[PDB]
Amino acid sequence: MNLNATILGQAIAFVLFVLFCMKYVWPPLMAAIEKRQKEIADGLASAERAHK
Amino acid sequence: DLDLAKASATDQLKKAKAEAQVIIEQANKRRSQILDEAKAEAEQERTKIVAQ
Repeated sequence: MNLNATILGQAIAFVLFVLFCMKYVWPPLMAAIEKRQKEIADGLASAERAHK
Repeated sequence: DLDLAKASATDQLKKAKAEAQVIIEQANKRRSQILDEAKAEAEQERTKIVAQ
């Protein structure tokens, strides 16, 4: 089709959605998941210590 | 489990500690029985030998 100034405009929108997603969306979600996964490991350790 | 392992640890400690003392105390009862018997019959023997 036709190449256009839209190629630069979309490149501003793309970078800024990646920067707000990188700071705000991703670190608080993955801290919250890993904080659950970690506790499951803590429960397993406790079962081992109890038996011993 | 993190609680039954605690409860059993105190349960064995209590029972084992009492029996170890009971054993050694009645070893002293046996010792003093043996000594009392010997200390008595030494004269029961001598009082027979002078009558002889």
